[PDB]
Formats: sequence, structure tokens, C-alpha cells
Amino acid sequence: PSCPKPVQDTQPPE
Amino acid sequence: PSCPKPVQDTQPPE
Amino acid sequence: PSCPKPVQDTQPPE
Amino acid sequence: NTGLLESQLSRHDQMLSVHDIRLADMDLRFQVLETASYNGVLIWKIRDYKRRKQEAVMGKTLSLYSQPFYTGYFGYKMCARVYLNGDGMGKGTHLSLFFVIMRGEYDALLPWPFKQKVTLMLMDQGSSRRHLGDAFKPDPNSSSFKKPTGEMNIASGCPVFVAQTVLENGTYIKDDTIFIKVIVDTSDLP
Amino acid sequence: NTGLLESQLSRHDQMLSVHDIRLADMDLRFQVLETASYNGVLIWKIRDYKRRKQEAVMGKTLSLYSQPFYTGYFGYKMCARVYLNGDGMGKGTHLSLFFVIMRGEYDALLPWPFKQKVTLMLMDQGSSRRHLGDAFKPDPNSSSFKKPTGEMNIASGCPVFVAQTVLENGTYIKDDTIFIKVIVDTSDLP
Amino acid sequence: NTGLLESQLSRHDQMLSVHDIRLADMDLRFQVLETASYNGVLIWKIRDYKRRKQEAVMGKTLSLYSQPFYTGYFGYKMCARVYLNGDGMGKGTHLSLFFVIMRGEYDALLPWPFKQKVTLMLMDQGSSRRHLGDAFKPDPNSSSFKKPTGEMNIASGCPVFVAQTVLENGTYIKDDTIFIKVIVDTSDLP
Repeated sequence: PSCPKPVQDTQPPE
Repeated sequence: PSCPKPVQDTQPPE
Repeated sequence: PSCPKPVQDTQPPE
Repeated sequence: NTGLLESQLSRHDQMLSVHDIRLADMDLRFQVLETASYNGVLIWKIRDYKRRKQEAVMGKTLSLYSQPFYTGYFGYKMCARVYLNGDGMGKGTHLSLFFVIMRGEYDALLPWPFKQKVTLMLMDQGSSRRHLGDAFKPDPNSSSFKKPTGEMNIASGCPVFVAQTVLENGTYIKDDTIFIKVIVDTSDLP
Repeated sequence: NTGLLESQLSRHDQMLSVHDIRLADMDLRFQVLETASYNGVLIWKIRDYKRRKQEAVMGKTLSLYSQPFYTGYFGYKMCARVYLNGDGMGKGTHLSLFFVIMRGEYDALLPWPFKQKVTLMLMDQGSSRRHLGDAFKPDPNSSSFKKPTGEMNIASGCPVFVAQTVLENGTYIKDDTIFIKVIVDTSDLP
Repeated sequence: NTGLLESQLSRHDQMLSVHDIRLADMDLRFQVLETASYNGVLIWKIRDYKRRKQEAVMGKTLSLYSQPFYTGYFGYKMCARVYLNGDGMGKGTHLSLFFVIMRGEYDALLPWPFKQKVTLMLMDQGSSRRHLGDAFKPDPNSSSFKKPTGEMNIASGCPVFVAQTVLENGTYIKDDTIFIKVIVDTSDLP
């Protein structure tokens, strides 16, 4: 709900 | 077709 | 694209 | 040291037995998955009618359950239960056909009681396609439609769905097989 | 008693061999299930084009079948069959692409002959997306569309679907892979 | 000849170990398949909240991934990633919730970058059904939405999705379980 700006999580996929 | 009144089967689930 | 006449492949199913 | 050898053989034998059982259970799991439906419509194919009819008559196997089916990917989980030699007021004279709410993984998100219109059908395999069926609006006060606490709620439906004579003398049975169809109205939701 | 020991080892070896085969067959069953579709649309991904083309040229593997796909959860069961080096009047010059009706569990409930419009396509992976394709209305008198008696009816479609030169010199092949698409009209039913 | 006997026992032991692992992996594969969805809607059920919250707090298990879900039978492959104790600007104070594009078998046929509207939700299990959520239009210049080169793109979404206090003191958690929902707009295509 406080997501006016979607951003990436901190770094690492797989 | 003779199901004007749906009823439970006699007692036991599982 | 040159399939104006769909036909069977040569003979064998299974 | 044969005692050691025998102990290891015994462990292997036991593990092979377990694996053989897991393998058979997975075969079942595949069949369940391959016959699942997610649009509220169930087609249940019942083979070996004759033998299964006789197993119900002898009281060996009174009733059969269908595979589960769903109103949607994460919807209500349901099945059917049939008595080939009949149940309740239809025992010995009719095929009885019931609808079943099962415990689903997403029940905490769904409305309860269950209130979707249900249609129960026996398919005519004859060229006339005169399918037998009836529909009902679930009774809100029936425990059949409560939020499940056990794996399956109590079945509810039609003890006198079709007379055994009508069934067996018509075109519903073909190649010793019958087809049952259940339609649950899903238009209502989510 | 080594004879006893050896007999048990032999039983275990045999059972392990069977299990290893059931395991491999289940892996296949998973892939089939994970790539199934129930809305009459098939996407068939064919990798290792080069090697597979060469296996057809050498007559090692003349044709390939897709996974099955369905018009609906309990509908017609279908697949595609492709000849990378061509069949009939297209042998050696074209890729040939055919449609196949398979024996389905619910055939006794479906209309026959099969009469749904079928569209056969080869996908263009280029940015222009110029997909190759053609469609046909199944001929009612063709045995390709009869109610199945064996596991698969005789395939029917397009021996000269696309010239091999056109195919290989265009943007249909990318990363040594092609994509075939089949669309069966389902709006007609049930 | 015990050396021979022991060598064979050793082979059998090793093969049984492999089979036991294939069996466990297939169990996982079943669960993934049984919880798959193909209409762009994901429901992700997370049990053992308390223990899992504590594993994230202790840094044992920082984040969890959902099963994959799809926009269609052969569409984009996607999942969600949640941090029960929060990530980035929400670490220690919020639950953080992200969307993930995965490498799909049919990526060569789909539009890139990914541009479907995504809605992220936490379900209220209370009778008021006041679900928490937000939506975004993917930013075309974010690498989160590029055509996948690895198994998963970098996740993108909401580090401060909901405060942990709000979450834990409300009706979102029931029977030590939460439900996350993701909705990807599919009306746009194909």
C-alpha cells in the first residue's frame, strides 16, 4: 500500500 | 430426475 | 502456405 | 560375515518395498492430476460397470468417489459419490448420485456455506443424447455445505437419481462404461 | 549360504532395474503434463533442429510427434506430426506438417467425425513476426477424422507446408529451435 | 566370495540413494504442478508463519519464492518473492513483497520487455475482507522486465508493502498462515 515506487529487492536472483 | 429434494447419503464421509 | 489441399501423410499412425 | 550381508539385504528389501509403494501412489497422483478440471465441470468415467455393480450388490464396494474437480485454480475442491446399487430410499432399486465438498487448501479465502448451483447428470451415450439430470441450490443450513473440518463434508444429492432398470435398458451404458457429469455454477464468483 | 545371498541380490537388481525405468517414464509423464493445453491451442517447441533434420535425412528419425493437447478438460485429444525433411510430395524439399486426432478417454461423448477448423503454423522468431500458416475444415469423409479405433488416427495436413530453403534462410529458426503452433477452433462446442 | 557380494550391495545402496532423491524431487514437482495457474492469477499460501518469520529474523531463511504461475498455457513464467522480516528500506519493520519474471520455455515468442500491469496483494482472512494491495505498470527500462538470460530476473516490487505490526495485529494471519495474491493483467494479449 506504500508502494508508489516499485523497486528491486537488494541484489540477488537465483 | 426424481431429485426434487436433495438429501444426504446415509451417514459416513471419508 | 501451399496447403490448399490437406492430405494424409504416407501411411502409418502409431 | 553373512549376518552383516543379510542385514544389508534386509535394509535394501525394506527400502525397495517402500519405493514400490511410493511409485504406485505416484501413478495414482498422475491420474488424479491428468483428470482434474478447474472450470466447475466434472466428467467422471466409470468402467467395468457390471463388475462394479456386482461389488456393490455384494456389499464389497458400496460406493465410488470421482477424482476431485475445482471451480477455479484456487477455488472450492469437490467431487462426486455414486452408489451403483443405490443408497437410502433408492437402495437396490436405483443408482444414487451425490455431490461432495472436500477440504481445499484455500477454504479460508472462500465464501461459506457453499451456495453454487449444482447440476448432476448421467450421460446418454446413444445418438439421441437424452442425458438424465437434475439441479439444486445448496441448502445453507445443511452441514453438507459448511466450511470443511474433515477431509470431506457429508455428501448430498439424489438417492433415486435413476431407476436401475431405466439405466441398464437404455443407452447410458456402452462398452460396459458410464459417464457421470457434474456442473457447478461458477459465474457467481469470485 | 552364498547361493541364497546371490538370489536375493539378483531379485534386488531386477527390481532396481524396473524402478529405474518407471522413474524415467514418470519423468516423461511430467513433461507431457507440464506442456499440456486445454483451450485448443498447441505450442510445440522443437530444439536441436540441425541434428534432428540430419536424423530425418539419414532416415534414423523420419518424423516427430508433439505432446497431446485438448479442446477442453474432457475434450478431443490431439497432437501434431512434423517431418523435418518432408513427407510425400514434399520429401527432401519441404518441412511437412500434419494434424492428428488421438484416441481420447471421452470419445464416446464427442461428435464424430471431427469437424473443428484447424490452423497449422510455423512461428517467425524474427522481429517482423511473419508467421507461416494455413487452415482447413476437416473433410468429413476422411478417415483422419473418424472416431478413433487405434491410439492415433492417420495424420492429415500439409506435405509442402514450407520449403526447406525458405525455412532455413529466414528467421523461423533461432538458437537451433523452431516453434510450431496449432489452433483448433473450439467456439463451436460443446 | 564376499568382496563380490559387498560390491553389489554397494551398487544397490548407491542406486537406492539416487532413487530416494528422485522420488523426493518428484514429490516437489507434483506440488508445483498441482498449484500452477495459467490465467495470470497466483494464490500463494504460506504456512508456519511464526517459525518462518523467526527464520528470517535469524537470517537462516531471508526470503521465500512462490510456485511459478503463468499468463497462459505457453505464456510468461512468473513467481513472487516475499521477505517475512523485510528487505531494503523495510528490513526489520515490514513484510516486503516482490514480483519475479522467470525464464520461460516460450520467451522467444513473447513481447519483451514485460509490460503487463501487476497487482500485489496480502489477503485479509477476516470477515471484513479488507485485502492489502498495490499495482504497478512495469518500468520498461528496468532490468526486472528484460528477456530473461538467467533462470530468474531480478525481483521488483514493494519493500514496505505492509508494516509488520499492522500485519500481525490484524486478521491477515489466521491459523499461522497467510495468503498472498498476485494478479497479472493478461487482457492485453496475445
